[PDB]
This record gives sequence, structure tokens and C-alpha cells, in this order.
Amino acid sequence: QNMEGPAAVHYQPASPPRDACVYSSCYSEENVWKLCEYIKNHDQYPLEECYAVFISNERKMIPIWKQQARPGDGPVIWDYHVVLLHVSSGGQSFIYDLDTVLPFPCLFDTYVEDAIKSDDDIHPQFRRKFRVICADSYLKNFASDRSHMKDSSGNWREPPPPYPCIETGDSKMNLNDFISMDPKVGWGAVYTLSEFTHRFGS
Repeated sequence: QNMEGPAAVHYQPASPPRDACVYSSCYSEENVWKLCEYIKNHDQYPLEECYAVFISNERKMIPIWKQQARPGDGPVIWDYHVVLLHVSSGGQSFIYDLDTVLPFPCLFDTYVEDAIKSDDDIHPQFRRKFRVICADSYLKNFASDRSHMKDSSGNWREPPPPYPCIETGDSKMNLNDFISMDPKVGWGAVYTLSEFTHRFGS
């Protein structure tokens, strides 16, 4: 037996329940943007405690386990995936992934251990990198005209979300600057898996 603060024990979620969140399959950057907007407009938590997290790598092929699109024990291989990270007042981080079969929200260590898993056994070019943008910066700077979701004749590869494209005064499309794991582009900070866990893990 071993005695393991209790703040995380009573943690109240920052989002509506999973079924009530704005959600479109294969638009996780927008699903997370909408979670950020919800948190901003409600009175429960400050945006300063939350981050948008882009997961990808140079070849844009990342395995993620415990994903809804592939029930079972195998991974989905995404080009990129986006989740929301909340650093709660006591220090415990929580991950909000609308596409995970893990709990929504999920304790950080469980998401890293069960959804991401160790990179040690993975061929290095499939390893995961993390771009962490404070949610306020994400809402201020993110823009997507959804042009990456259309084939050469303009047809939608996956049905679009049911609201107009997210744009800013500075840009109508900079999604690649978030998917990139090059620190020379975009906003926020780029972390290896070990740096990500060191920064946000217990």
C-alpha cells in the first residue's frame, strides 16, 4: 500500500459532455477551436489555463491509439490531430479529445500512456511531436478556409462543419503553420514527446 493533493479528484469538466460539443469528424482543429470559444464565453475557467495541442510530425503520419475511428487495440494513422489541454488550478493537466474512446476529459498521464504510448518502440520517423498554443492565441490567430478538405474539383472529402470558415483580420488560411512542427513557423511552442510530458505531466 502507498499513499499517493486531492484537487484533481473533484475536477469539473471545462466543456459540455461529449455528446453536446460542437463536432465534425476530421475537423479536430475546428472542434478544439470551438471548445476554446465555449470556455472563453462561459464563466467557469479562464482561457489562460488552456492550450490547443497539434500532434503531427515531419512526414505527417502519426499513430494514435484509443481512437473512435478504429475501435480495437490498433492505431489510427493521422496526418495530424488536435486536442485541448487544460492545466487545472492544482497542477493536474487534462486532455479533451472528442475523438478518443478514453474518458472526456482524460487525465494527462493516462492519455499519454494509453493514447500516445511510448515513442521508444516506434520507428523514429513516425514519432509524435506537439505544438502547444495558448488557447487565447489560438482564437486570435487561427484561420482555415478548409481548402485542404476538398479534392481537385472542389468536392468535400468529409462533410464540412455547419458554420462558416474561421478567419481573422490577418489571414484566411494558416492551418499549415499549426500542423508544421518547425519552430520557425506559427505560434506556440514545439515539443518532443518527452518535452511535452516533462512540461505538463505530474
